[PDB]
Order: sequence, then structure tokens, then C-alpha cells
Amino acid sequence: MDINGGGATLPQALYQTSGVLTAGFAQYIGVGSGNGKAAFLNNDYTKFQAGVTNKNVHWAGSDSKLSATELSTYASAKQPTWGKLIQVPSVGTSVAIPFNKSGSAAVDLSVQELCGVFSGRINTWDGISGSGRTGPIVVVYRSESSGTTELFTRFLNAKCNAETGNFAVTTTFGTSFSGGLPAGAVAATGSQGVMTALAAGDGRITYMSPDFAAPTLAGLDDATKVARVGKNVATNTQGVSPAAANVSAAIGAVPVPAAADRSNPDAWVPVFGPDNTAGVQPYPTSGYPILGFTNLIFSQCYADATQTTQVRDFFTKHYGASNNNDAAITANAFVPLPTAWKATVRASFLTASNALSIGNTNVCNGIGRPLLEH
Repeated sequence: MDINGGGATLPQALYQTSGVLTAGFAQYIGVGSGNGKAAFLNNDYTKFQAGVTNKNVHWAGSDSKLSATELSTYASAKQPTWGKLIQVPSVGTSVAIPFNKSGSAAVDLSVQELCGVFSGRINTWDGISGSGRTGPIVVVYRSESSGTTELFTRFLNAKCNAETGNFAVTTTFGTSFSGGLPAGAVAATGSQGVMTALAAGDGRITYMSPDFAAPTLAGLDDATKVARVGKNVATNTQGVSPAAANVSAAIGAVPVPAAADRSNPDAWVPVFGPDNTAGVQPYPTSGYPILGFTNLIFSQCYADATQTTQVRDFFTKHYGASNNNDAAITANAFVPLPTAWKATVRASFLTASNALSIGNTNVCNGIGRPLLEH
């Protein structure tokens, strides 16, 4: 049986790029981070393929961090027989703001305008300064539990201090703003579903994986289709595009988890958030401001030896110093992890002697996620 993964749609085109997943891996199934987490945590393949129960779930992609409850429940229910779960960043990513409203003038949002658009305070194109555009704004958002929503609401939570209400960090955008959704907002499902909805009506705007926000990488720099963010009219400062190069420095500056915390899966996923707050990376002052990580969730242990080897071989490639996935990562509008980050991941999850290593012959002795489904 193949190793089965799925979840987050933000990186789905990356994981579906030929050669990114290695031998034994089934093609990645994009269903959203909420579904990905549920699939892994409950070993429930129906969260990947509705109506299909005959297979196990081996890993998930998620841009939503595992919650305290998700972690504690897995540790009590599954860890004794399946081993520790592993949660690790896969790549860095911007969050793009694509929109459907024609005009040669560049759409460049100040952070406060972004806040106003997504709170409903600014609901006309005239209300974005220098937009060259008029008429209603319709916000498109993710209907389901979405890691893109989590990455985006982390930014709104950190920055939107001047609304009639505030944004909570959440995976369901419909519940983020305490003052509710903007009138006329449209829900859609998946990264691609949202982009389809974006095109289905004039004047629509959304938040989006940079790999889906434009059909080509250069399209991310087209401010007639993908908004610049970071405008400051008073200081005559232009916003910038969500191209990977505009978040690469900020991603590169994120510290590896503290050694003493590495047995805690929560410690492995850096999150951005408010300024001057320990445990949280501040949003960058230069380049493009909206960014975060998308992550992998695996088991340390698989009952089956072949599955264990195949998982290790994937980690060897994805976190390899050489012969890795970095070119594909860049091609998909994402930021490769720094060399030192890759080394830290390998040291814990690959290097045999480490207590956290996949297939550790002592720690995983007689334990692991099951071969057969039942």
C-alpha cells in the first residue's frame, strides 16, 4: 500500500509537482488544512476521499497549527501505540491578495486599507486610495477550516487595531471578525474554488496561496490583478508584491526551535504575530508583510518497515542539503527553508540516534501507525 497524504490546498500544486514526493507516496489530495489535520489525527481517509474507507492516512499538509487540544488528544489516544506525531515547517509562504477589478492603475493597499476591506469598513473601490476604480467590493473567503485563513487572520489580528471590532486568529474566516462578515461576502471552498469564485463576479477580492493567486509567477507582480501591500501615502512609500523574493529575507530570519523544546511539536512551527511578543515572530518591516509557514504532519513510527523507509526517504529529499525540492519550492511561489533549518529538521527527525527520529529502532520498537485499515 502507498503512503497517503493530503490536506492544505495552499501547497497542493507543490506536492503534486512530479518528483517532490518520493517513492511509495500516493498523489497528494488537497482538501483543506482542517480536513488534513482531522484525517491524520483520527486516521480517517474519508477526510481525503469522501466515500473511501479502505486506506490509512499517513501524513498531512497543514498551514493551520495543531491546537493544544489536538496535540493532547493524540498524545493520550494514539501516541502510546502509534508513536509521537511530528509537526514541521515545509516551506515559507506569502499570503497574496488577488482581486478581479480591471484597470491599469496599480492597486496598492495600506495595511489599514486591507484591514478595512476585510472588516467591511471599506466596501467600495473608491475607498482604496489611488485605485483608479469605483463600485462595490465583494469579499470572497474560505467556507471551510483553512490554513490560509489562519495565516491571514494572524496578520489581521496583529495589525487591525482601528476597526469596530477585532479579528481573532482562526481557520474559519466567517467567525474571525467580531463585527461579522462584510455584507455580500461570498464563501467558497478550497484555494481553487475561491479563485473560481473571484472570477465569477466583478469587484471581488480575497486572500490566497501565492501559487494560486496568479496563473504565472510574474502575475504576482501584476498590481492590476494582485494587490501590492504596504502603502504609506504620508511617507510616499509603495507597497510591494507577494512574490516569494519579497518574503524570503523575513522567512530566512526565523530562528530554529530551541533545543530544549524540540520534543514539543508545537515548538517546530513558527508563527508570526504582534510586535514585541515572545513565542511569536513580528511581521517584517521591509518587503512584503503577510507571510507564514505551511507544515507537514507525520508519525515518528509506522508499524510497516517499508512505509517507515519511504517516509525517511521523503524527509531526506525535502530537507536535504543536496538533491532536494528547493527548485520546485521556488517554482511554486514559496520560500525554501534555510540550510540551518534543514539541518535542524534532519538532526531531530532523521539522524538515527535522536529520540525523535523516524523509525528509531528503540523508540519505535513494536509501535507505529497500522499497516492494514480497520
